[PDB]
Amino acid sequence: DMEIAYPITCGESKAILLWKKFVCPGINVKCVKFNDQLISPKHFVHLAGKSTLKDWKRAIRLGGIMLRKMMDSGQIDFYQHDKVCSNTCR
Ligand SMILES: [Zn+2]
Repeated sequence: DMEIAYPITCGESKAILLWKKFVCPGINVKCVKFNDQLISPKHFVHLAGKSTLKDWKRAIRLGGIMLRKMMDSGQIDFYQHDKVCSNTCR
């Protein structure tokens, strides 16, 4: 079908989050398309220059809002988070 996704940013860098690939705990999961390469949020954040924050969920933004908040709202949280979790996402 279609690849559900969301446009995201980090610093002045733009990328695309493939939502169904966004699986807990997300940090090292290849779910971000950046320059036609599928990479992890940790790598995207590093390349965007925000690794010094030590909080990828706050470094990445969706519509200007910290990804952390969109995740906490339940509207854009990890795919199938209620059943698939590492217990280290918090
Ligand atoms: Zn989790």
